[PDB]
Amino acid sequence: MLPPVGVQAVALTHDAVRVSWADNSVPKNQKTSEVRLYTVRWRTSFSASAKYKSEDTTSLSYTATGLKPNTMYEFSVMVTKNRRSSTWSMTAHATTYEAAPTSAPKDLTVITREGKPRAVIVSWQPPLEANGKITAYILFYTLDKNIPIDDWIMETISGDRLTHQIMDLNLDTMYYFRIQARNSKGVGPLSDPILFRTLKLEVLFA
Amino acid sequence: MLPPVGVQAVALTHDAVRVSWADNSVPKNQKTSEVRLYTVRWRTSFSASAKYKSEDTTSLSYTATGLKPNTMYEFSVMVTKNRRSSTWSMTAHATTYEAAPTSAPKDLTVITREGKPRAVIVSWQPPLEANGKITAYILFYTLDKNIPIDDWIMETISGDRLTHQIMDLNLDTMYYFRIQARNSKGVGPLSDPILFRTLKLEVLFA
Amino acid sequence: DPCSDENGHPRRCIPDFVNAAFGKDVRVSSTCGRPPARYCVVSERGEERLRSCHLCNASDPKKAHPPAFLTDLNNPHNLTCWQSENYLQFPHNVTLTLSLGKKFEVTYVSLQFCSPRPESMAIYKSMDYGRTWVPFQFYSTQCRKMYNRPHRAPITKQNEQEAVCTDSHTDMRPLSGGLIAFSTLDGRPSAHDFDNSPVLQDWVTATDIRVAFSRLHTFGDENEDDSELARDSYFYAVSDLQVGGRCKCNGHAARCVRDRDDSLVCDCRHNTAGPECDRCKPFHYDRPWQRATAREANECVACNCNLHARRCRFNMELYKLSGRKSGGVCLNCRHNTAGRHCHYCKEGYYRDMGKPITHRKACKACDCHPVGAAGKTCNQTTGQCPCKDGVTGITCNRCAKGYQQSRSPIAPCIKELHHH
Ligand SMILES: *[C@@H]1O[C@H](CO)[C@@H](O[C@@H]2O[C@H](CO)[C@@H](O)[C@H](O)[C@H]2NC(C)=O)[C@H](O)[C@H]1NC(C)=O
Ligand SMILES: *[C@@H]1O[C@H](CO)[C@@H](O[C@@H]2O[C@H](CO)[C@@H](O)[C@H](O)[C@H]2NC(C)=O)[C@H](O)[C@H]1NC(C)=O
Ligand SMILES: [Ca+2]
Ligand SMILES: [Cl-]
Repeated sequence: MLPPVGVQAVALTHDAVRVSWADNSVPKNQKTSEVRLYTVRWRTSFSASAKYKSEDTTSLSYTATGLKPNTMYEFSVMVTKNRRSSTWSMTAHATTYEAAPTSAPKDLTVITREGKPRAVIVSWQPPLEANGKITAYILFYTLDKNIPIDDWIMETISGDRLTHQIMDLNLDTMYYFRIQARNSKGVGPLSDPILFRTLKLEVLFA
Repeated sequence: MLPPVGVQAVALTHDAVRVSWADNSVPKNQKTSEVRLYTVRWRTSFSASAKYKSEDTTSLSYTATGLKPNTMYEFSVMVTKNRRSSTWSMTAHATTYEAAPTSAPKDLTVITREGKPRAVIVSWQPPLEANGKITAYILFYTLDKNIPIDDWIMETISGDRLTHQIMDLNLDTMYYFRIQARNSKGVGPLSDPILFRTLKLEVLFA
Repeated sequence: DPCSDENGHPRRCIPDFVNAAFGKDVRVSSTCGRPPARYCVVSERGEERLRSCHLCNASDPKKAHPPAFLTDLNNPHNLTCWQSENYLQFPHNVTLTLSLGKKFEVTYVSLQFCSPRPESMAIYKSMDYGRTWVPFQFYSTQCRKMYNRPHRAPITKQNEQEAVCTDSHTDMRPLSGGLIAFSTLDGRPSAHDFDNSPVLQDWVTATDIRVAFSRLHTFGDENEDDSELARDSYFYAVSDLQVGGRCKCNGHAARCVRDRDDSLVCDCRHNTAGPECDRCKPFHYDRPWQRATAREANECVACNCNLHARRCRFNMELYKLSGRKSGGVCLNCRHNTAGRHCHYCKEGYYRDMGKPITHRKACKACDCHPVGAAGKTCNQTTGQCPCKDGVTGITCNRCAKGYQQSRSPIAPCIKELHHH
């Protein structure tokens, strides 16, 4: 039995994909206990595991839902005219739309500049749940945690960079550090504060 | 990885406990950068704080030292074959041997008998550093501090009692009082003298 | 916003009624100007017939009639009119086509004429942006012969979605200012129940509209004389073309605007998604999407995952089992929970009753001892792991009174404390 052909895969939302096909096996219809029932298979495109996730439908289009944002997926289709099935169709591919991140960057470290005081080299790692291409890294730092979250010192890092230099930091002073990730579809949540205390003047010698 | 099993805990001295275990994970040995290294954890058994106190060893037995006399301790063990550790073993328990007390009873009070003169009711509280089960309370009293420490009036209190009646004490007379605690492994130090002066005859009326 | 009242619970909301044709470019197949030809204007102020001709070039602004004159500001005092050239009779047809860009719910579509109305015209709609075309309305004195459609056939429940042909509005008696009005719901059984009629909701839906002018009119067989004065009087001409309707949004959007791709799309509300609000926006798959009626707003409701899932998908079985209330299954339940709504802790985890179920650490690990406990799953209230014989403790990590752990992993503690 000829498997369905003309399989399309259209990204709808950051979780939904519309697959559509056509069946050239069209007889004198419509009857009755042998209605052509299609099955839509799908999994993560080109991956390590991916045990598929099928679903039945009698129409010529199914919409996969609950997919992961910013993810390519494999889509194949079969047809079953009881009691005679077909092989799987040619796989179509689609990548779900992006979405605002749902996590904060990890490995947020603050290293003192060498051998310049007053300056540090912040480093970090992109968030696991980016849900898109990171376009900017908004960084915050201040010398008092009692003040609101917004009125710190906001600095916008390039987004393709994981290291930023902050300068003119008072000596013998405790600083706080928070960082969030940003993409095309919005900005993620801030990380948990990470305290760093600058050195004293009489400690730089020597 | 299977944690070590057959953990024993043997009290040795009033400060030392021998823990011993067995490891059924025995391969073709002995080599080389992956020698099975055990870690012996211990803390005060069933307590309020107890941040543990581990120590490494490659043998199948460790001896905890410097423990507190007359004290139950929790003992667990883990095994590390780099770079793969195991969970902690089942905890074994042991109580260190007792030792002679290293402090004197506190709250040593002398109250006059009511309404009988010549008699008092000494009361006190067990010493903090008992280091064992108090078996006797040796009490001393006299009417002159110039005489040696031993030749007072020595009376042996039951040990499970914290109150003792002393009788036939001369009126209008200053008496001294000292008390030490005793256990299975010896006797502790005496307390600091506590002066008590009996009433005059013409004061009992009325 | 009209998509919710003052409380404000969601309420059905539709965009404004508009002239979808107005201001838009209309592709044609015939226009006077290239090359400049003569057109005659037949009238009769008194009796019999008159004739007044003029020239029509396209290079001159005054005597030109471009396709822009169909959909421009039409003041009745000065009719900005369009016309064709010239004697496109039969089977030569001249067509008018416009692309709306999005699915509209077409109420009417009207054409006022400068020249006498044609003997036969056809109105075609599309529901797939032009790739296919279906008949909307036919006008002809002879419907059976022209369009193979029964003359003014009845409309019942079955043929309700089928275009009809009428002979009305066809006569040329109003040679000027003729009107061709097509009502899409005119005389259709389910019209009074439109909010509950998918067949009519589909019927009024159109992406593109094509007007096909077929046969022309003549004055009692006085045109077969191919004169350079006679045939230059017979032509098609419309002063204004309108298409009444509104953006199709299934009552889930109060307005439609153009996004980043410059494509007109409904500003969807009620947690809906897609070009015509035909879907449920992500994580709102609890109950099936459906069009909003005047009675119920039918807003998509968010999946209940107790803050332990970002993705979900609808399940019809679970929905029916829940008595049609919640059929949204949560996917990849994080925070060490289990269930179709992430409402309890998975195997090997017990619920910390100090925190609500929505809390991040609402579930705590059993940590049942590998050798002490008999299994991973512990009590959900207390947390006491299944302890083997001779084993005690919350996590089964110590021996009971009078026991002592052995060198056997499947027989721990069982060694009874013997008297030396
Ligand atoms: C169509 O084109 C123009 C209409 O403006 C006519 O010729 C132009 O105007 C005068 C004649 O009135 C000429 O001298 C110019 O050279 C033309 N200018 C341009 C820009 O075309 C022309 O004759 C018209 N065609 C016919 C057949 O009448
Ligand atoms: C009106 O006439 C036009 C002009 O010929 C028709 O357009 C043709 O349609 C047929 C139908 O398949 C095609 O094969 C031709 O190629 C078309 N012509 C051109 C030039 O492309 C049109 O279909 C007619 N309208 C009707 C019949 O409703
Ligand atoms: Ca006009
Ligand atoms: Cl969605």
